[PDB]
Amino acid sequence: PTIKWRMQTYAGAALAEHVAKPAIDLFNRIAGDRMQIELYSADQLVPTGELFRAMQRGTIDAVQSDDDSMASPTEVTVFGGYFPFGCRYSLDVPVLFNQYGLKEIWEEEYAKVGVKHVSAGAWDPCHFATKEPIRSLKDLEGKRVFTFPTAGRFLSRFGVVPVTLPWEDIEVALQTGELDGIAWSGITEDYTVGWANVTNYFLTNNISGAWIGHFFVNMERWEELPEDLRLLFEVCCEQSHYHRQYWYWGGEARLRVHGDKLELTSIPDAEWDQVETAAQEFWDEIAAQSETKAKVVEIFKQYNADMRKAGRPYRYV
Amino acid sequence: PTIKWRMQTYAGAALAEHVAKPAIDLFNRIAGDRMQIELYSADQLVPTGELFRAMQRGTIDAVQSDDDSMASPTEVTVFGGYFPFGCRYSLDVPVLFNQYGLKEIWEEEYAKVGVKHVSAGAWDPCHFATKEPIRSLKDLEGKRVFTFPTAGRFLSRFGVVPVTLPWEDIEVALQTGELDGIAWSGITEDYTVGWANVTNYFLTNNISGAWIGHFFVNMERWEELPEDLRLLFEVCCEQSHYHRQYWYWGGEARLRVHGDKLELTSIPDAEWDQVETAAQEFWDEIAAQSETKAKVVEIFKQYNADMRKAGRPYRYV
Ligand SMILES: [Cl-]
Ligand SMILES: [Cl-]
Ligand SMILES: [Cl-]
Ligand SMILES: [Cl-]
Repeated sequence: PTIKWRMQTYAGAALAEHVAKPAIDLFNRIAGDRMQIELYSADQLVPTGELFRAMQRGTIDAVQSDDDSMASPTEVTVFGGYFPFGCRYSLDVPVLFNQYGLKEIWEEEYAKVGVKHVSAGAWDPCHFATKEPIRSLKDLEGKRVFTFPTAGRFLSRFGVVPVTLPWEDIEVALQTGELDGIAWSGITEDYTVGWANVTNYFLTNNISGAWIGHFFVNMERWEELPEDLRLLFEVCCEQSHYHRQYWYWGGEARLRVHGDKLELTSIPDAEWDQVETAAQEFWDEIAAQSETKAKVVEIFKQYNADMRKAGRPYRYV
Repeated sequence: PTIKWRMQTYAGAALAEHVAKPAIDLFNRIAGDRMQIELYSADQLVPTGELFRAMQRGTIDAVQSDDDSMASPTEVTVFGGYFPFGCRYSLDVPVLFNQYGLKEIWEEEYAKVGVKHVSAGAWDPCHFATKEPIRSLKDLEGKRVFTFPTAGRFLSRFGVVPVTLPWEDIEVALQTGELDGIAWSGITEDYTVGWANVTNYFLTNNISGAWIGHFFVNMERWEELPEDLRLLFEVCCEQSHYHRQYWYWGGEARLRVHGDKLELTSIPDAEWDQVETAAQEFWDEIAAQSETKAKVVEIFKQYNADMRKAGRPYRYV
């Protein structure tokens, strides 16, 4: 009766407005006095590095986040966030989860550690936005960029310096100067949250077509929920995912074409091919670490092979 | 329950299981004794020819359908269903509606005739599935196929003969030869509903990347709803749309590569480019017909032009 939840999202305040608040506001309107979810933004109740354990322990009831930034202690953590070159398209994320087995794997992994994986979804592609233009691979060398831990470990091979700072602190460090840029998002977020005002260039070669994140709930709180509220929560979370699917699909194209705050640059395809090749090596290193990681890597490899065989509009030649 | 709705969908029973039933079942579980929606499938309560009017006058409370097969008395009827070459990608539909102004046009057009447009969504691409192989444009000539009214008028220019029959009758009509084929769906539906069992070939060149359909409600029933149920319905409808986004994204690729009931054929691009060029002339014929059709055609043109400008993963050279 009149359940009180607190949810903390990975998103900063200006971003939470678009990626979590609408669905939480809708849930609250529908649920009324039965249940209310208070939404907190990046690092607000607890820092990122404490977020997973805060939810596990029950201090925070729910989380919207990728696995990677919060360093969940699971075998699938390295696949959340921006797994290099994993998904070309945002719709690949719900398909992988619902049709190629990733939902059952995430559920088992998180249940082991006292957490309910409610649902996964796609967000945006991962692009470099920077103060200085990137026109070759060597231009990546030395760059301090805000990114995710696993994508950052991959990017380090090209001389990139992956920096993690709290999200709310980024804008200024771009304006100057502990950061040279960002590899945390695509162009829709860049314009929306103000990062485009303090960077100058946008590299069109992404290192992922779609971020993977999720809604999680403390398992005890999850099993306490009445059926009707559990279903309501699940449906509002899917609505949140659906909204992001079209928000990003529309935003990336429109802002690339009509945005005047970032100048587009590109690295030639022949040159960028080295990055893609390196990512396959990186996948193999991950697969070697455990049987679960090997299983997931094989699913990504198989899926991408099947896209090539399916052809248009999944893949073109 | 206190509020009782009947919804009729365009989809036959075996199709409704996938494109409407899940979300309506969820709605009913969450709403309980407050409101229930009974879902009826193709032509059950009234024939397709009477569907719009039955909703307008309140015989039926709600409809899931495209504009075109229903022949709604609006200026946007010809854009529903399969508007030839309008949308390369399913996510183009919610983007056009939420970000390029189609939602407001549809709301207005339908309000004039006493119907609430709740939400638009994408379904599947439009492909030929036939008893005999199509490997050239000439192979289309004289083919009697089940399609949508507007797409059929377009295809008529290539000698296709559009035939209209009730959905539940299509399977037997294919078995007996009353139909040479279908151009009503993609491969996911073909396999799911049994049509693949009574046809032999699937043509890879589509004439639309995404069917446009909607949920509609009789305006009086809509205004009678308490706000919380209005919201619950809208959210469950968006969940229905989300489900279709990933159901078709996954199904089209998987069945093309792994299905065994239909043999793939292709028309060479140079040949098929004739069909794409013809479609642009078709759009111009539609624009000639009213100010609102001209407005909508221009939106489709601008959207597709900006897709080309944006580049990957929207368009590939
Ligand atoms: Cl949201
Ligand atoms: Cl999921
Ligand atoms: Cl559904
Ligand atoms: Cl809409």
